[PDB]
Amino acid sequence: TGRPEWIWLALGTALMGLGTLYFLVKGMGDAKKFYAITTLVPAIAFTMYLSMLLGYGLTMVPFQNPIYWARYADWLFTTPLLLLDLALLVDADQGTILALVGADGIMIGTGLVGALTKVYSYRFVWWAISTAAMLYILYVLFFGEVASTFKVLRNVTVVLWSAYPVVWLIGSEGAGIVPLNIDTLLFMVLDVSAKVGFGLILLRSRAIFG
Amino acid sequence: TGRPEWIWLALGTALMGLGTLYFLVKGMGDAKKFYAITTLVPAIAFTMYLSMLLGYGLTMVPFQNPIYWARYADWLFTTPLLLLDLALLVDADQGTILALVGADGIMIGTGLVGALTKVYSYRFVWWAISTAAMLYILYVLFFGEVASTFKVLRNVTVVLWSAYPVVWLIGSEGAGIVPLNIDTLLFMVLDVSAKVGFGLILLRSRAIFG
Amino acid sequence: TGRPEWIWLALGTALMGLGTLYFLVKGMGDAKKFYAITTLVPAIAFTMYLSMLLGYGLTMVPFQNPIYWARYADWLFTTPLLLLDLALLVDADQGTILALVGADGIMIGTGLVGALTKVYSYRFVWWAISTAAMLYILYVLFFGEVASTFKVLRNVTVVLWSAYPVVWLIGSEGAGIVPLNIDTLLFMVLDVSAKVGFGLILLRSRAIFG
Ligand SMILES: *C/C=C(C)/C=C/C=C(C)/C=C/C1=C(C)CCCC1(C)C
Ligand SMILES: *C/C=C(C)/C=C/C=C(C)/C=C/C1=C(C)CCCC1(C)C
Ligand SMILES: *C/C=C(C)/C=C/C=C(C)/C=C/C1=C(C)CCCC1(C)C
Repeated sequence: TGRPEWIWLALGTALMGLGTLYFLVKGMGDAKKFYAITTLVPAIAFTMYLSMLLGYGLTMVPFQNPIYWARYADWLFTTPLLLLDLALLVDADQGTILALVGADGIMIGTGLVGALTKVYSYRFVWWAISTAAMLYILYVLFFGEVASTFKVLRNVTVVLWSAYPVVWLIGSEGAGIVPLNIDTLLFMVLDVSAKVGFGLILLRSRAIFG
Repeated sequence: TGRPEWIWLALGTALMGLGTLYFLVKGMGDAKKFYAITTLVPAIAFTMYLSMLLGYGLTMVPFQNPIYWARYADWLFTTPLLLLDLALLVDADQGTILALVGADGIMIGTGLVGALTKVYSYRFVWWAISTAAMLYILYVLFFGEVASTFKVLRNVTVVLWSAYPVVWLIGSEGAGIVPLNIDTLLFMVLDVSAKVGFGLILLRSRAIFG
Repeated sequence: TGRPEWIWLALGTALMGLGTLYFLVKGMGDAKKFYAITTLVPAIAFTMYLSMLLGYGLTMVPFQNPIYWARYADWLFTTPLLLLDLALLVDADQGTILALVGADGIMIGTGLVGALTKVYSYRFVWWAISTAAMLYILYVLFFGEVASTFKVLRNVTVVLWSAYPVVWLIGSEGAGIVPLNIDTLLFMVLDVSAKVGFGLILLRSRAIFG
């Protein structure tokens, strides 16, 4: 298309598409639970990447800046599902799952608001609050066979989720240090790893079984 | 009102209104669970039909085409609740419920996107993806007293849910073969049967009891 | 800011901010569950109050009337969480929780629609329907150590939730008897009490423990 970042968006679409199908066929045939959640994640990401590529999930924000809003719609559902996998994995109580999913909702809802805000400076305010929520989620993940995989995914989550605020911050969504074309690439590479990459470790693992 | 399809919208409102109340009084007095879910469904449909009739749930989409977006808001909640009844009925695991509700969310979210897309051809793309999700839900319903009712509702679901993609496809939302006035009528007749019609079979049945 | 009601919005922000933190530190360290839900509530309210104050959660509605839509986004999540605390407290079945949360969703969704409607008279129609849903929730709360606290919070809920329809009705959202500046103050005072005020009674109580 007429947009440089189309190929990354096309790439995200295919890669997320391929993973859903792969996860879909592997799942035939707790494990069920883990397959259910883990397949939904790239499946949802797949529709939002397609929406971004076709231009539906793109809007213009004055502060006129092109903002792909559709990833927040993605992240609103797929990140709590990712937390649930982890939660599942270690039999998290309902208190902690609730806490996590709530902070997650706050993390993404405020990121969206930051994304769509029309006063430049206020954007970072929302960035920080959202970061605070991320840091709480990461904190819960750390302080409160299976315990081996969990440590893996937890490390993966930490390294991958901590990259998003940075990319948004320096990217076209934030201070505009790095152009849209490049922050779209970074998000795609994070997203494929955080979801497809995350999925294979979990799903290729016997930790998911009773 | 100045719109031909007002009477179908008025009709949906009343019929969905009447059912909520009927379900509401019958429910006094697992069964509770089945009454809770089953009454919410026309209750929600009732507010969205009212919203369409008063014109709040109507918008214009260039590709300028009048689109009733409010039914997606309806379907986003009422179709997963319908799946839950079924799930309930056969003690579905949490894996399968999750799978179903996720594909359902994808089914409606993509339908909405198709509904609001401004490139004609892309609309059908979203139609197909949404159809794919429907076909997966229908597949789960089939392959994985009470077992008698369930077969009934399952047949009902299959016959009624399979009609929606067709009406959207040939209707004013899709190729525009059939005018808005008529696709509004078809959706109303499907909606009343899928919810009120569905509700009576389930609720007049002893399968709902322990 | 240039808006009279900024100070109430600033006040809501701080007070809701302070409560989240307070609840956050107290929670370290069923109880977990009660802390999880109860801290999320002002935490969410905190972001929406901030959004209103910075102007993101404010819009203009013709019928041109300034409408703070962001509180519905707040109430959509925080009021069902408040109901859940109560539900928790008395071991409500899943049927009743579902019923309550569904009517709650209807209560707020219709209030929002009323809030955004462009035909003056229709607004009250949506007001009434939303009120009907409130009255059903209040009805469930009444007709179907711990039983002592519960009665307290239930009384509190009843007195505080019943005030919202009145303020909306006479306020700038409704008939415009009382100016925006004043209905913003009333909502803030209700919100802080319904959430922070509600939280302390519950959280300072041993009813939350096994
Ligand atoms: C499947 C997609 C994933 C795992 C996305 C995760 C995204 C985040 C951890 C988001 C973080 C952000 C902040 C904490 C600050 C504001 C910018 C965000 C929303 C990118
Ligand atoms: C209470 C309302 C019900 C049962 C509605 C169900 C609607 C569907 C099964 C929707 C299907 C659609 C597709 C699968 C393709 C795109 C068009 C839709 C959204 C009508
Ligand atoms: C944390 C905020 C709370 C407890 C808000 C509760 C708000 C309501 C009980 C809302 C009620 C309303 C009606 C029943 C009629 C229409 C106007 C509303 C939405 C304010």
